[PDB]
Amino acid sequence: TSFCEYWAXXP
Amino acid sequence: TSFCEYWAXXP
Amino acid sequence: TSFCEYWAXXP
Amino acid sequence: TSFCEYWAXXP
Amino acid sequence: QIPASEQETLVRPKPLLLKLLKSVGAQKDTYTMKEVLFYLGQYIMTKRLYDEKQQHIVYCSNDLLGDLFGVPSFSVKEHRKIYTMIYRNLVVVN
Amino acid sequence: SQIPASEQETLVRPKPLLLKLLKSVGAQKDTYTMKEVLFYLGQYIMTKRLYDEKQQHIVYCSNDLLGDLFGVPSFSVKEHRKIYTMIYRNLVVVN
Amino acid sequence: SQIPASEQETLVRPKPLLLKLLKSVGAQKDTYTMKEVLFYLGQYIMTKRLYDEKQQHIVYCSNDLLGDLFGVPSFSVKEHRKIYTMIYRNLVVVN
Amino acid sequence: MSQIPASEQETLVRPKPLLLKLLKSVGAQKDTYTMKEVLFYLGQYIMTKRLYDEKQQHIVYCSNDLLGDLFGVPSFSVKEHRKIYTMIYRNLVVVN
Repeated sequence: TSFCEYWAXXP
Repeated sequence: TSFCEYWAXXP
Repeated sequence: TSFCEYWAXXP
Repeated sequence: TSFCEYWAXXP
Repeated sequence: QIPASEQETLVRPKPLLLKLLKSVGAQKDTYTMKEVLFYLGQYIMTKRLYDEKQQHIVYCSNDLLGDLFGVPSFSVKEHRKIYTMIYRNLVVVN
Repeated sequence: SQIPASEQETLVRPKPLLLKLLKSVGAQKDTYTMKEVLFYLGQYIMTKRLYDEKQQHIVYCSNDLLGDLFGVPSFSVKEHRKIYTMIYRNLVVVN
Repeated sequence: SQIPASEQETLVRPKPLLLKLLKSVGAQKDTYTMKEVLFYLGQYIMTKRLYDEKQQHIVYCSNDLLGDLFGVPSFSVKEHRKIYTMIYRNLVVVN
Repeated sequence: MSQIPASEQETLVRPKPLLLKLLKSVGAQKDTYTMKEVLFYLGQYIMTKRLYDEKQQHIVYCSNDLLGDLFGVPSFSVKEHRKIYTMIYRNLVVVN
């Protein structure tokens, strides 16, 4: 799982 | 703006 | 479970 | 505005 | 540059839905989808349209809300069905 | 779970004061998600009518178990961060 | 336990075309939540680079099974409830 | 804003100088943001600088980076949601 997926799972 | 940003703005 | 709780679980 | 409305605006 | 989410989408409610929203003290003609859900929830709560024992069942026969849904009742648990009613009663500011 | 978890999906083990609060509203377990903690905490304030009738974001908690968790006589639910701070200080995250 | 589910927690059984798309990005089950369906569909579009490089909200899927999923050669990610409509038509909401 | 209660993502904040410098480095041109905007631009920053571990992309290395001065740590995990909010709130003033 990507950074963007991890970030989206806090905008 | 990126695909991932568009997709996150419907999970 | 209350109407309020049902409603909060679609704003 | 009700307590429940305030509370729903942190589940 | 920040894309809008569904809740942040601006909408222009049609006359019947607009009358409903304005009946609970909302005083404008353009709303976010979040505001539409908020005022619709307020309307159901103020008029106590829910079944007291199964509070996800909303009764709306002989009411402005029943005119919108085209039905005497609906269940809050069926999220997409409620969005479909709402979208049929507004114009998205796209 | 494969897909990343959001903050509300965090599994937590409430500490004794918060566990007692959660169980007083009928919740009967020891491990919760943050969503469940928020849900049952909201039920507790509402059932006990701890909020101010005129300004319903103000919660009074002097002489209540909630006051022992918050460490203050009253709080506003408009200050989201401060409620999350109180919650995390009253639980251990299952990490 | 008595906590109502949100739309993203709805359990669904994708029909064969949608299921194949989800399995193509690594999912190994037949029943999903709506959140997992959105997660894997976004992962599918991203990995396969079906979005337009210059206008990244436009998805060009004419030579991809995703085009069959939507019933169109292209679509916009900005049309939120139109995407939900197409997803709901490609699954059965479990009782 | 509107009559409806605000959520935490809608909170208006004024980033302190280090966080503001990070936000402006990715093209943001204001002094007041919503918490959603801070999270959006912070995600763009970590992506642009490629600060995440290539194999475990929830781990962010911020030693020898502006972000490390903001966190006061050499790395953090995106999985620990509230620790990230705690760092963010320490680097801003919530607008009254």
